[PDB]
Amino acid sequence: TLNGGITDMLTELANFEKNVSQAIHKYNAYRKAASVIAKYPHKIKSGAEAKKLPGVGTKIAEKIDEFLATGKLRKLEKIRQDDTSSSINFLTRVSGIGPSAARKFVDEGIKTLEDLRKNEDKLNHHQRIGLKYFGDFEKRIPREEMLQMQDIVLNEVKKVDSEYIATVCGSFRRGAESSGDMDVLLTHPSFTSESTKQPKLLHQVVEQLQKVHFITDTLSKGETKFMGVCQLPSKNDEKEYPHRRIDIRLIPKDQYYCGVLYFTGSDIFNKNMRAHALEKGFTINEYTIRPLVAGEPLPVDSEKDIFDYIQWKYREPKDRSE
DNA sequence: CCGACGCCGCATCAGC
DNA sequence: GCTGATGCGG
DNA sequence: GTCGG
Ligand SMILES: Nc1ccn([C@H]2C[C@H](O)[C@@H](COP(=O)(O)OP(=O)(O)OP(=O)(O)O)O2)c(=O)n1
Ligand SMILES: [Ca+2]
Ligand SMILES: [Ca+2]
Repeated sequence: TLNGGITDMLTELANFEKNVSQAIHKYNAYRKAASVIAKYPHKIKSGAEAKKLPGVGTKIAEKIDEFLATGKLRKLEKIRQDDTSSSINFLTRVSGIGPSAARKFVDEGIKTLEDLRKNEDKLNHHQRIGLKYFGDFEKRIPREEMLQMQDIVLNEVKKVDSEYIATVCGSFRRGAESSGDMDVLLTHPSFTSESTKQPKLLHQVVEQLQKVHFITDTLSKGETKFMGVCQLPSKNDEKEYPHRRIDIRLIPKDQYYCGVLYFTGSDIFNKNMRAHALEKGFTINEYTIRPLVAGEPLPVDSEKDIFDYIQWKYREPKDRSE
């Protein structure tokens, strides 16, 4: 939080470019600026000092200059004043509603939560779930709760089949005190890059998590990715825990280290590493690291090996929260 | 100046 | 039905 | 919006 106001300002410009303008690359630009400024270990004294970092260029320089002078950003004060921009922005905070649906909705008269509550009629299933739990999903999850959740997921996965390994990734594996949601990497002997020895491997686990009422809703569900809704059980008389987003990814077992690297993130860490891969002549996805169009996967025994390939020192999870 | 901006699963759509 | 594009979120 | 070449 040394430059919290600067990174906040850049975050919300990024939000605006993603949601309103539908300018995915200006969203990445702004969020890369924000990232590199968030780990800079001095209080930024000027836009000139700021432009010295990679990803801060001329235009963000001038806006950093404006913001320290005055403590605000005209471009943003007027983006907050526009009734249409501020409502499309709000709609995208509903899970399942993005920049396209958000804009379409306001074009139909729909711009408040109340309008959504009246017109669940007009929402696909995901967006209905996103609405249903809109306030819960706005909440963060304390690491203590994450721990209870992980003890449930892992104990229930062991009951299905003992050869399953479940790993919780995301911000939790990076050691954050609070997570936005839960992310579970699953492996099983029967599923490698080479064959799929059994069906329903993901199904069986979700099924069991539904049986004991841990999983409450399904946003989407395929062979290898599950995105749904879970909730901790609560004791007699107590208020109910908030419902929480959960993602399970079944990754072939010999590609664990590429899966856990992907899934540990952060998003911006993933993007910078894969874009640095591209400069060393590689491409990393969540299954393989292949040389460069892609050739054959190179052998991977550990997360560090992926780092060793693109000529990076190893970075423990805790240090990947960019 | 200018390409090129990380990589992908699932849902949905239009075209067939 | 598929295939590819598009949307969305990981 | 930024940047390397
Ligand atoms: N655009 C994205 C989004 C996510 N991920 C990867 C890295 C993330 O860490 C992981 C999980 O997505 P999350 O949104 O849950 O990211 P976090 O766990 O880091 O943040 P939060 O504490 O909000 O849950 O998937 C990615 O590679 N690219
Ligand atoms: Ca998460
Ligand atoms: Ca997640």
